Amino acid sequence: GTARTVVDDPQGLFKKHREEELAERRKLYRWGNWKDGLILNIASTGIHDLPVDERFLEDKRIDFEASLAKGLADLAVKDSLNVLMSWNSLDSFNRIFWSGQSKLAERVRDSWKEDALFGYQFLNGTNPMLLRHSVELPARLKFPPGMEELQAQLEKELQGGTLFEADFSLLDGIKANVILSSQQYLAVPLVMLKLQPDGKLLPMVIQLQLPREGSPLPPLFLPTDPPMVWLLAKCWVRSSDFQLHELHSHLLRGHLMAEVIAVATMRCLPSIHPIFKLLIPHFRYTMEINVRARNGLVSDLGIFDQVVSTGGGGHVELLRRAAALLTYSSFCPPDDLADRGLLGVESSFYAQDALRLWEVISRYVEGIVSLHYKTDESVKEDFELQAWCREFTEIGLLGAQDRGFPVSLQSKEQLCHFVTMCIFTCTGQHSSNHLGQLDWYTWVPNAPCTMRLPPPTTKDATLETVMATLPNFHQASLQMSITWQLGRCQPTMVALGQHEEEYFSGPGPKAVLTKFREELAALDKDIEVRNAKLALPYEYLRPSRVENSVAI
Ligand SMILES: CCCCCCCCCCC#CCOCc1ccc(CCC(=O)O)cc1
Ligand SMILES: [Fe+2]
Ligand SMILES: [K+]
Repeated sequence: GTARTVVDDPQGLFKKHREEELAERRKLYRWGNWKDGLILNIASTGIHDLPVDERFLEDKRIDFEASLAKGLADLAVKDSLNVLMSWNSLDSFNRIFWSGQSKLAERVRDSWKEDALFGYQFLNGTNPMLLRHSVELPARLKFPPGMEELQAQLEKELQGGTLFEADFSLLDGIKANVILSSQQYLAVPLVMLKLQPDGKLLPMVIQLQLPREGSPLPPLFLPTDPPMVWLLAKCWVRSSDFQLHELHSHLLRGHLMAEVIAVATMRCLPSIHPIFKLLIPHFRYTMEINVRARNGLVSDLGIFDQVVSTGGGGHVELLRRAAALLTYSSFCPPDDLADRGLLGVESSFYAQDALRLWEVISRYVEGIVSLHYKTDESVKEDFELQAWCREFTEIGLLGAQDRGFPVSLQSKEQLCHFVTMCIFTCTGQHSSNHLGQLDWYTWVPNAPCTMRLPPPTTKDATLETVMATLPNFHQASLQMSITWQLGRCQPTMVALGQHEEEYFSGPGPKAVLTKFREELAALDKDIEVRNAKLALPYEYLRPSRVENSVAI
């Protein structure tokens, strides 16, 4: 039917039906709280408890299960051969790098030791969310004696506007896992990088640990250190990026935020509501995938506990600390990118595509909003909308109005912005953090799920040190299995905009959708043409690859 807000219905012709639907919604979709301090989730002990309309269809259920089975059968074969052999060379990781890898993963296996490939991933790799433009040297970067030349190169880049940083201080104080009684280890690194005129982003220095007042300074690793020393330092930043990417950029910001959006929407916006109709398709499978994740991925004795250095509880502590710090602006590429100083960096394909995708969605949302809300007053008086943002910000996000989340929507502009934030969260925000796994994480030394020795406090690493720190064959194989499972071409995916159900009636909304689809296709083509000229195509925000919801 035609959508109708409560403002559209002063005689209450649809009041009883919408009120009855919301009362049933609020019984079926209740808030749960998997861990103290985390943003809230759907209340459901496991997948069998979920409302029926949230369950995987058969095709998705078969796909998700069978793909685990295949990943686990491959892990069994890998492990059965590797126990019979030595594991004493970086070439040992070849033995687990089976056929069927993506073209980009084959490039990573070839080039992972290149400093330019290490730096490239901060712009356009699996985790584009951490890098920030530097306007001063961080207070933690303290120089041991003899490093005057480093200090001058850092000053030249800073004066030229070309100094960037990746600071992993969220890992400070996080407890590391113990796996089959062997201690795992975490670092708390900082990497300073230079942006070159040709677009390359090069690491200048790495510090692995925070200085401690009563202690000698951490060493500063440099690209001129002995090859294994600098390699080990880089591996440690890569292992640290795996932890903050998967937990903060991917789980919290993609998956868990999309679930908060979904639950608050189910609880407050009835099916006759235009903004329900606009949002719905973008929630597909989010609650079941997350329930599955809480019961097998990040659960006690789950994947993280089995193979990941933050596993065993530290991962939950990091989630609660990151949850307390989320800001609204960080979910909106125009604000996030300005704030991090990535706007205008021609080498950031993530920035260029994120901003364009945000605009195309913004136009679609504005289209639908203007069909149903003629004035700012018609937004202000929509009490379902007002209940909606409050439930989202106050209950779902544990009181986040001081971090920029809305508790009222008082204009069409505001409504459009917030809806746009919601749709981008469920789509591009996830795709850009999820799709890299297949290309960058299947070559395990490029993103070690764990580390088995403490980070070095000297410059004497050998290959033996590197092999003994890097994941063992089992940990590395399970990493490959799950990253393939999640990362691989999704046979049941719905691409952005391509949902088949018609929530809206009428030519009005149909025309806005047709235009969204046309603009998305034109953007996809423009990225495809840019990518044909690049050494490494940036694929993760192309509309043809961006999924319509968080489903995996
Ligand atoms: C060694 C770990 C490699 C993979 C790390 C991936 C972390 C992903 C973080 C964000 C997310 C999510 C949704 O989670 C998907 C999910 C759910 C259940 C399971 C366990 C059973 C199975 O693999 O089928 C794995 C993955
Ligand atoms: Fe995901
Ligand atoms: K209206």
